[PDB]
Amino acid sequence: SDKPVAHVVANPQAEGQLQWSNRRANALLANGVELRDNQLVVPIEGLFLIYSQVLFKGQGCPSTHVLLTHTISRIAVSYQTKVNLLSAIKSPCQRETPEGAEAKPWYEPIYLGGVFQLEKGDRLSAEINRPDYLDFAESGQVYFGIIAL
Amino acid sequence: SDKPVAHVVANPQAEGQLQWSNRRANALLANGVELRDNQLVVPIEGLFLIYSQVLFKGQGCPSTHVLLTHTISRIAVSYQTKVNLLSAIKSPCQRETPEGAEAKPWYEPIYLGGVFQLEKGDRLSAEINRPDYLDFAESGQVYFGIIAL
Amino acid sequence: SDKPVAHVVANPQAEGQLQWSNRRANALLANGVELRDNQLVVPIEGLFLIYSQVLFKGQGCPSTHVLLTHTISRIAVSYQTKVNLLSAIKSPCQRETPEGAEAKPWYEPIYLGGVFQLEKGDRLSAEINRPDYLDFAESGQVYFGIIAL
Repeated sequence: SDKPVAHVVANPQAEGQLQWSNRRANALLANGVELRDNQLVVPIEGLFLIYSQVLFKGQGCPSTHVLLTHTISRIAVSYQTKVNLLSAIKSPCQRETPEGAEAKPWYEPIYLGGVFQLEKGDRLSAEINRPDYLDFAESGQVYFGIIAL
Repeated sequence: SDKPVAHVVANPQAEGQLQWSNRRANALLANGVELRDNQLVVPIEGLFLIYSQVLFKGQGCPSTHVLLTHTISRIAVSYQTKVNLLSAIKSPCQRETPEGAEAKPWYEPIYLGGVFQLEKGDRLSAEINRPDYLDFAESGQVYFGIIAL
Repeated sequence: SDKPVAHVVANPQAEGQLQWSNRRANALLANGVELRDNQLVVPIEGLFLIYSQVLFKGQGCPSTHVLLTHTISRIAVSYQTKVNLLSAIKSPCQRETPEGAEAKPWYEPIYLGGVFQLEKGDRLSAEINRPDYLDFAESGQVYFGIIAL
């Protein structure tokens, strides 16, 4: 069809980073949607359904409570200011307390999605503050995409 | 674009309450959808994608156990009765009773979304049970939207 | 509309099992999509927005830590290999208390969604690993749907 669409996943070969990639199974990047500088570029003006999921993994809560963030930013015009379209935070560890067991693995998914008005050339970014907790070793766990509506 | 659409956000001014607003950047309310009674009113029959996200924050868990709820209801005809379309529940504080420290800000987001057949005149509500844990201070943290498909 | 669409819900009568159903208010199974073997069957090739949400609830965790998974898989041709399109993992328990604390109940919602180019006869499955932990007590808590775009 002619509808600009994109659904990229995190390249499981990009150890320690969130590399969006469409060279994988069940991924899309068609009709003007481009992947430029790890961001998606909007080919036309209009409404788009934007979304994303990232899966976090760690184990045990080794001091320093981690705040997990996930945002889809918009950089209008042709590299203007970065503004968050969708944003969600999570804390995987509350405790960490002395004496006892340890290393109980934890998993924390985050999903963001919304309908927005985008101008030609705008750039979308799906970002995270903790690429070191990123769990992309298996499929469907981390993804980002948009569809013109 | 001729399709009934909306994407409202939590008014950051709202004195400790959740007040949907379409008067903030990257917000929508077009082609017939009206903001009426903090609810969204459908201008015509048809399929509709309705989504919503709320973020919750807090420091420490003053003993007790909080339950966080979020739910988009449907109130059809000419004022019928609320019926759950989408609903979620979360549990922030799993433990807290002995003393040996304090402070540890937690974050809990909840996302709801689905495709629904509605009639002209139906209104949609997205309510939480605890506006006192609501984190509508910045970004695209709290939003309610819909779109004709 | 004339767009293939479905939005099925967890049948409350199927206690302790995940049985999808369009046999309830605000559910949909129209324009070619079908419920076969508890799976939604794709009636035509196209870009589909796929989503699903499950709510897990449990009474404490007397020892051992549970893992909660929720995936949407695609089976092409007709009973061909399985590939996860959407997948999220979660762990409702990180502790375990030998006396003192008493089996506090937990809630864990998981939402999954994306757009995929599917083909006619393709079957999609929305799975979970712990049906004994599924919460379809109230409406809107467990659903599965698709829509052609």
